[PDB]
Amino acid sequence: NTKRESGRKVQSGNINAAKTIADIIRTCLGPKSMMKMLLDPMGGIVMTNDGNAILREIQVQHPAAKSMIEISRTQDEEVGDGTTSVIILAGEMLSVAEHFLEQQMHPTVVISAYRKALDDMISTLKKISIPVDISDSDMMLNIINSSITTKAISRWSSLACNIALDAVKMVQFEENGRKEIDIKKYARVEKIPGGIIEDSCVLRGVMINKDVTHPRMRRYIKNPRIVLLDSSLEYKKGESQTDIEITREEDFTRILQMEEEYIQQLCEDIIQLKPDVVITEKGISDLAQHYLMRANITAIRRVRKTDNNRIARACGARIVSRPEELREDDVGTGAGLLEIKKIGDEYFTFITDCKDPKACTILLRGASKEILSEVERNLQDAMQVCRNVLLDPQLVPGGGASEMAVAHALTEKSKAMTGVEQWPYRAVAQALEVIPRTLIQNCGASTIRLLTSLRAKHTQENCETWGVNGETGTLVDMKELGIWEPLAVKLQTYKTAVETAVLLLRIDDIVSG
Amino acid sequence: AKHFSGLEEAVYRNIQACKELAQTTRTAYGPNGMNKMVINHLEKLFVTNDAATILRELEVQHPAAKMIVMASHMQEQEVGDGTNFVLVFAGALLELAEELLRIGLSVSEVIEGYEIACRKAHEILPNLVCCSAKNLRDIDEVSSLLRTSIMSKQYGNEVFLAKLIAQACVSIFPDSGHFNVDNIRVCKILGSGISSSSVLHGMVFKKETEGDVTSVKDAKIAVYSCPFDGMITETKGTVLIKTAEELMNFSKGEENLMDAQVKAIADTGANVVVTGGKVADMALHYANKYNIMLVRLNSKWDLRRLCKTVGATALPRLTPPVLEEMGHCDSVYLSEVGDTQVVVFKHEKEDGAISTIVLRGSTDNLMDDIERAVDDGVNTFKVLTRDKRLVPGGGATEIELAKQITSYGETCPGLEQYAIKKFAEAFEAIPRALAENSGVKANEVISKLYAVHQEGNKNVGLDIEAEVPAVKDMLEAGILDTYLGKYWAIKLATNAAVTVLRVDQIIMA
Amino acid sequence: AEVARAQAALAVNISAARGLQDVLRTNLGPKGTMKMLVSGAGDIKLTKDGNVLLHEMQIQHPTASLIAKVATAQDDITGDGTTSNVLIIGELLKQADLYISEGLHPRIITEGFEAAKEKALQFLEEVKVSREMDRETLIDVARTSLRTKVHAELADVLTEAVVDSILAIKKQDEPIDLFMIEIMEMKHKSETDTSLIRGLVLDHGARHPDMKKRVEDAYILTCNVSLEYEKTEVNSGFFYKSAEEREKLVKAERKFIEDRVKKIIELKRKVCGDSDKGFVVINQKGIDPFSLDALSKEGIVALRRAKRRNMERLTLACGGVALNSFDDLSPDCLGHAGLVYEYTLGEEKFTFIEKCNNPRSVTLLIKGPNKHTLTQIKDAVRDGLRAVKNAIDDGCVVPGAGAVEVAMAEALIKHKPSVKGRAQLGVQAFADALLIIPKVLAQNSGFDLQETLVKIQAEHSESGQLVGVDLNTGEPMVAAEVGVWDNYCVKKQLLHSCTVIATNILLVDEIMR
Repeated sequence: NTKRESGRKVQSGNINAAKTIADIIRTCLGPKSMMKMLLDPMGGIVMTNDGNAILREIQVQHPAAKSMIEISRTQDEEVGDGTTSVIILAGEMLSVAEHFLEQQMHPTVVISAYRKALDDMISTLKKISIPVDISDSDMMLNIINSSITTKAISRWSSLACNIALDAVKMVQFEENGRKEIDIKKYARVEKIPGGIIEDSCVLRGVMINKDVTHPRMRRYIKNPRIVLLDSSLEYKKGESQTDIEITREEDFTRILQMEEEYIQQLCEDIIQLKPDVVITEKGISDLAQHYLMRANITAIRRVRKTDNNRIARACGARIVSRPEELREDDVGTGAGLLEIKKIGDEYFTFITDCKDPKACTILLRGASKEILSEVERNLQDAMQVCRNVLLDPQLVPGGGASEMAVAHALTEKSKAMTGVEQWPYRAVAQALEVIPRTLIQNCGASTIRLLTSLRAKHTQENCETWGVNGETGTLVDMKELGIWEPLAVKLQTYKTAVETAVLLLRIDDIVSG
Repeated sequence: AKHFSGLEEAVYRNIQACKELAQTTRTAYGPNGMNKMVINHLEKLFVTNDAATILRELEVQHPAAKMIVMASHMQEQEVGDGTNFVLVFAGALLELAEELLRIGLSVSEVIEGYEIACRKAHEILPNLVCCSAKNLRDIDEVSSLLRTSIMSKQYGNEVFLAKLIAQACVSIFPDSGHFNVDNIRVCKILGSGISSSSVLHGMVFKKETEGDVTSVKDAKIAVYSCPFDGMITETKGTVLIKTAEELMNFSKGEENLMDAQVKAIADTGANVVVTGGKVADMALHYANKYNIMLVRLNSKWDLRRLCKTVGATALPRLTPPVLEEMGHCDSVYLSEVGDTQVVVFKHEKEDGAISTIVLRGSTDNLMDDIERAVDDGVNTFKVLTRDKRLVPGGGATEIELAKQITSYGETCPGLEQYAIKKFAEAFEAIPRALAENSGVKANEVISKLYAVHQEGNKNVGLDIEAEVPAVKDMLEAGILDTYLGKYWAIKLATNAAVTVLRVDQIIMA
Repeated sequence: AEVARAQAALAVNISAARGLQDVLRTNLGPKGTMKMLVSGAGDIKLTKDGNVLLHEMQIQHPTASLIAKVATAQDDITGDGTTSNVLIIGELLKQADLYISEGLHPRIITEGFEAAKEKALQFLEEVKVSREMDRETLIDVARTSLRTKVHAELADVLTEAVVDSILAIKKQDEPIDLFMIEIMEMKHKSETDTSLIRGLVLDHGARHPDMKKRVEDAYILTCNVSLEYEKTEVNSGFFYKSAEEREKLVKAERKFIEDRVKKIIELKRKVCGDSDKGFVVINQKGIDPFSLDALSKEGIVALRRAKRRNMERLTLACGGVALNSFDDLSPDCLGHAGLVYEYTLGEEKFTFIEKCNNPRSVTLLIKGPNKHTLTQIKDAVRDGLRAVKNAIDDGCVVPGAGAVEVAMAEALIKHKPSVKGRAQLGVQAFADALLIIPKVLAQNSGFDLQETLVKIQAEHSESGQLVGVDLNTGEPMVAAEVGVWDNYCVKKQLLHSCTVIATNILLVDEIMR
């Protein structure tokens, strides 16, 4: 309707949410790890190192709290992790500068500061980003188990990283998009219930769990050939329209029978032609696929073009109307293996597909069905490191001095870059030093003076590579600490965070409706 | 039940149980009680000096009382008196320990003092057992034997009931030596006097009894809840109200319908056809014309009564009774039972196991009072079948144990010392439950009973000689308890109170 | 919505933790009492079992969540330590809270707990000795096991029947009993009693004079889909709908009866001779009076109402096979019970299938006239067996009754952790949390807890004499002496759930609402 709002009132409510968002997770983030509990209206506890959980589960505070879960999922998609980082970084960067600078009163000179610190981030990152080799799955393994240990898991760090190493390489887009930026669709993650890591097979390709649902279907055939419709399924999907009588019990049934009988004869047209796979993208019927499974023809049914398309190239299956009808072939082998591997009686067909676009659905195994999810998450952010290190072998040592690594270089440029912008630049110079100091405040001692000594150690000795240990609070080498921080993650979390701050800096009025 | 807390149940709910439990004995227990009006969800005045009844007549608002209420009931089960005991005695147990708390004595500690003493009691108990008397064919020995139990639970006539109540249980099984939990099903009939109450046996239907006696000697019945109102599954009883002509016509068919009915029962044979259901006119007069005995409007009770004695099953369907469904009695006959004419069956040589004492009076409370009393007599009969042991009436018996129990407590010490001597106090409340029911003080009595000093004939009963507290010889008085009943009495009361002593307060989700 | 922050977020947690925990100290050891929890059923539950009252009815708390979590497994793992698992953390917390009350990190105070539990688990591993599967050796444990679970006289009265149950094991591998638990319940004239029977017993039988009392050669026909049908393994339909239909339905039943009893009697005729050998059909529904009589004159022992679970242990005891029909059958499927007996105690007819080919089972007939009795005296059985089985299931056992308690506390030497006071403080609340076991026992009696406890240390501060609170008198004893001994599963496992949940407290630094 007719409405207007003002400035700091709308600006502080940002921080009011943004701060609380930033709060408990910074004790949860890093080696120091805490539970963010929610009391349900239902009365239940929900205990997380993740904010989005407790956030989503509860009343949404409109300006800030609605903004960050988005940029969280923005960030959660980017490298796979760092929602916690973005949401705390922004609110952090949104706090001390603003009112200070907004009592000095200006949006814009603050805005340019977001970039410069984000730029002062970039350079000294990629300056102090330590190249770690992808030629070594080791120099991936050292950094890949490093980012699977982020909070609570040193356990699945061993297995899930193993699965992630060459998978990321094996992960491909279908453009030959490389594969360093690779997504978790082309990395695809499906945890397979039951089994164990001893049962774990390394699937660097995709599992098609549609492939073998029953032993009747083709199994342990090196590479399939997927015949898509068009001839081997001739075209009648219909029915002969027999009469109906509400009196008889049988007349309701016989009409539905005549609908499936034609695909039954389409799947019969398949038997003689003898594919090993028939992909039916329109699909088949219930009694029809029995006919399919007669000839040892596995049916991939009601499946999209692209699942087949990727799998076809992945599984090395041609694309044809009919084995006696020739446009020739798509691919005979994209897959150096076809594995049909079952836990329970449902066959999960795991087909390792070399550098294929595929899904790269990578077989992961927990000690049970449930902890597979964390393994997957341990496998996800393990791919994060790989895709990071495949992207940039440069990444930064960590344990938190990376967050200082910008912070004091800012202090120098506040005195160097200057202008009146130094004041935003100096006011944003402060934001990056609370987070490690919080890890060290979780340690206590003097988390303050240590950080000043770190701030010394920053310019004195090392900005990040020789850092502070988060669970300790001593001067440490973040390389020798062995905690490695992906370079791109820094490029992501900070960037993503400054923007919602610029965002919630930009909007001083929110009308409802 | 209780979200409540704060050390409540122990210091608090336990005595309130005793509150609820007291005066339901202490003025209700003795040679007599003193009436307690009760109005159930069935709204009528119920005078109960019987522990079991008034308890169940009240509805437990405690977890506390909820436990020991059964300890008094199980006594009526196990004994037939000493139920008011559990009210007072177990009520007199824990309120002692209420001090021990403020004395600073724990629960698990002082229980032991109460725990070991029931044994010491059960060990003292055989001592003061005074002679014994058993003849299951004695009405006289059992009359005075049923006295003590009816006394506590009856303000009505003690002796003439003892003559009636020790009649039936002795009379229904003349042999006895085998006695049924229910060996007497009294036929409660209002009218005349409580003295007109008499002793008959077998089964009685006070219910409407019709047709005619064609055999007073032979009693054969198919017990039925089936209506002869036109309920039969042989043919289809179908009443047609759609037109008045239809109503008149089925009544004509009803004659031959009832000809398919009370015929079919006496086809298997029958005299009374026991009808828990209804009988319409053309059916009634037919069975009157068929000259079968129809006892009509039989309720489930007389069924449940009669269903057990003959071994036949009340059928809501009308069929010719199978061997299982046709009952026989010794004799079925119309006699005024307490001088009111109703049919009275006979089961004695039938194997008996049901006596019908007509319970009478000009009000139900007369018929209900003895109803409270007679079962105690029915009860102590089996208590007699179990032990012949006579231990004298209440209030003489307790002082002898207590004095020892006190000196036992003297030999007890360790912090349960007086916790035993507390148990020694739970004794004197029983003669006090007589003295309070009488209106004088047991301290005097206790003074006297330890003045006279001997223990087990010395007690005051409910008396007008109780103006001044005046001791009588319980064994001699014709007030005759037994070892078991006391041994039962002490047990549950010692059982239920020490475990509700072990309770904590209730946490609730 | 509402966020609880910092020490406010801490308070109600530790507040609802320790206080409700403090509610429960009437118990835990024979000097403990029963505790009354009336559930929504109006049921009177007077219990010394900690595992019990948690889930039944507990004042609403978010803290009521994790407590129900841990002590569940405590009854699951051991069966005891559950009444124990309550009183550890509050002590630990009340002591630990100080350091936080003194402004020290739940983080660092966590880390002394974890560090200290080792040397006690070590101490547990150290202070234990192998306490052999000998029943008498288990008695002393079963004596004491039920004590920490329930009242002595109840802990005692079961100890007879208890170890006998675990004595009949086949070298079964379980820490607990499954089949050794056959719960028969009778309304009794003795509140606490239990009739211990070897092997399975059937809930109800069918007695007939011609029906053989004790059948030494018993070919067991398990039976189902009863006489109301005619040679059918499927239960057919009935018409009781109309008063006329009820009449015409039940007459044919005789013939349906006649078939099966016939099929029964001639099944005896095959295998048993005519009456020459004893025989048992077990009709797990009612037995119709004809066949009740007609099988009885046959020589068959026809059993009314065995449960489907009675059915389960049935054919294993006799080593035979179950049948859902009454009908002529391969003799192998008839199970041979070296004893089939039927015992009628009061109303209930207890079939004794004895000389069980698998004595995997024994039978406990639970007694009481009263529910709460019948309720509770069953309860002690169920936990204690599980507990006591650990004494046989583990040849190793470890002293109860406080003997070991003051030892690790003395041996802990809290200054020996010198690193910060991360460990050195968290070990302090630890030796405190250790001694709550003697505390409540020394507590519940006269004196104090300490007043006796301080003896126990100073007593065992004379080292090598393992002294603890005499279970009932709240005063010193050496628990190794009498054999009063808590399971190797009791004491070893207990610290685990204790350390983790109090840590879970410390890892929750925030609870949103």
